Amino acid sequence: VNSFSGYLKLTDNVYIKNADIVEEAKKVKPTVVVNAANVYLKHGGGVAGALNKATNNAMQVESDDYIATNGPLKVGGSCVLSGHNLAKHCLHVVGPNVNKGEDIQLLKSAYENFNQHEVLLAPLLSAGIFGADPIHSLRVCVDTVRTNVYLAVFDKNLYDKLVSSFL
Ligand SMILES: C[C@H](CCN1CCOC1=O)Nc1ncnc2[nH]cc(Br)c12
Ligand SMILES: [Cl-]
Repeated sequence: VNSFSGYLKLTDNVYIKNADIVEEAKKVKPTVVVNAANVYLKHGGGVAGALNKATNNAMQVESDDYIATNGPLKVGGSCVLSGHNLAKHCLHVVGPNVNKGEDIQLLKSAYENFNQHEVLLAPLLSAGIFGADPIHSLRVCVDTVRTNVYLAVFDKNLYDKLVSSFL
């Protein structure tokens, strides 16, 4: 039993809730919160901008040091950094940005990173300002992640659309 409350159980291991991931993280303090990152860990907007703002820019400061040492991530890749005041750890995962023409097949590779963690609070990768189809992102998540994933979706109309169309 875990502290996640109010989720709709989609499958044996995937759960969904209409909520801001930032608020879910503040309430639950999960072991792992997933950030919808880009390769440079420039947390300007979307989930990343919101998570970083909630850390008072500490996430960005840590991320800039990470990039200075290690260089950019790969599309489809990830790194584990601090969760600051939101979680124990933040798993920064880079889903393809469709608006930049990045290969959508890399979305499966992105979700594979979740399998390295037994339980995660996560957003829909490549959705929102990343430009991909959110129904597709949820499908890839369910068909790729085998560990226990709690998906927080902020937009209510999207959440309703995701539930009503789920197979
Ligand atoms: C990944 C999705 C994208 C779809 N969108 C756009 C606005 O609401 C949505 O659900 N974004 C989020 N998901 C969960 N919590 C969030 N907090 C802040 C945002 Br952005 C966010
Ligand atoms: Cl977004």
